[PDB]
Amino acid sequence: DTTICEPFGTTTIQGRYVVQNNRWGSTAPQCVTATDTGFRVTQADGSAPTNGAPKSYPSVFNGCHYTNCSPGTDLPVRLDTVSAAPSSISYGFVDGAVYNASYDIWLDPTARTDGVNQTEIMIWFNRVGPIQPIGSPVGTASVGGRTWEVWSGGNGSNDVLSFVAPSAISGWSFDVMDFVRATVARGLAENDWYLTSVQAGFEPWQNGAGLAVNSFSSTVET
Amino acid sequence: DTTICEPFGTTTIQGRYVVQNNRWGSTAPQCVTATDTGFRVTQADGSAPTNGAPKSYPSVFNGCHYTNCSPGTDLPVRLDTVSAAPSSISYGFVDGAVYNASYDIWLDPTARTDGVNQTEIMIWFNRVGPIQPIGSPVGTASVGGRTWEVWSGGNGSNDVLSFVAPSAISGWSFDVMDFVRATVARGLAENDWYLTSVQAGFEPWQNGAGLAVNSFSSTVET
Repeated sequence: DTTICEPFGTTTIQGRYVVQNNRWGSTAPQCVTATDTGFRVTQADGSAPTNGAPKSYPSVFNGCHYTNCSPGTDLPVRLDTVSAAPSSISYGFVDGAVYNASYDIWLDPTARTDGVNQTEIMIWFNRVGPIQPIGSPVGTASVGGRTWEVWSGGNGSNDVLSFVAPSAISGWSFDVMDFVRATVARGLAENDWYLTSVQAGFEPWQNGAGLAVNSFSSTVET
Repeated sequence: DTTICEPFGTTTIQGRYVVQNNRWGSTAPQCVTATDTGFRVTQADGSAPTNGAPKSYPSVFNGCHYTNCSPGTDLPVRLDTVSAAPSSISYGFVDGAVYNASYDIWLDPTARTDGVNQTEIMIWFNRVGPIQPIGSPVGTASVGGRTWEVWSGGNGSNDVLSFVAPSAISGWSFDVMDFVRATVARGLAENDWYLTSVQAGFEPWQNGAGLAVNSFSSTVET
């Protein structure tokens, strides 16, 4: 295991994914501990107002996030060359934090390895507390066999389309291209765009220690 | 509950799906009992050689199968009008039968309510015994977040593309359009074809009593 408390510290797991503390929105201590198959939040002090941004987005990812590219990633990859982009996750939840458990999937018109990507897809697997996605609710959508409430809006530097689960999903295996297709269908990407990263972790607003990504996988079939 | 032993007997469940005994390939008694959410095989005598056709395909379906259309089905529906075709299943398996647990998804160029449909997609959720799909193995494919061995061939009256699970899947929720897209990608359908039925059940070669479809759902989002 590797513990990271530096706000912008990262490490690699399984020779392929990057674990990032990513404590961009808080000044109180936060640490993650990378394990063989994922990571756990081992400290997450402080509270951010629930009507604003979260404290951070501790997470694990395949792909390129602001110059940081996981070892041997196939991303960024052009979407029309992808037959499938399967991803799986096992989340560990705890009862005394205000947070969401979410994937952040980034798409762009260029093979972006750095800088803000054009469109962000968010998949909320769990939500505890009076928090809500960026933008406003636009109705439901069936993606991957499950029903989601969809939100769309612009978070500042870019567009964000969120798919929110009705109740907690602690583990799932799915094709990231299903959500990409739903995004293309809403006019926020095109088929010849690039998938630049697939990330999963938590956005905590209050506490967060104990939350974990027990396992994660993300590949691309071309 | 409703018991059906007539070879070609059917009934409806939940006001929307058809349960069919469909004992087309055996002369020995076979009965199914339709329940509130699915059906069970309650008798399935006889054995068919494992290098040939199975005895039958007792199953539940949404759509139109040889003139028999489930109550209020949205099928046949044109594929380019479908945003999603979610389906879910809970299978009950037993240890002394030779069989597969499979979905049969039929596609055609016309809004077919009767007669042989052009292309059949088979999804094998479980396989017990020395049986194999129609045709020959053509490699693997990731569909819906899971990995499948794919087979293709022509069964007599039409083309068949099968996706076989590596080990038993007792319950899953998925989008039938993911498999349709993989079929379109292999040249066995086109995007403006029709989805004419989504069926799930078992193909038994030896015994089969005790096998069940505990629950099934199949809808189309347009």
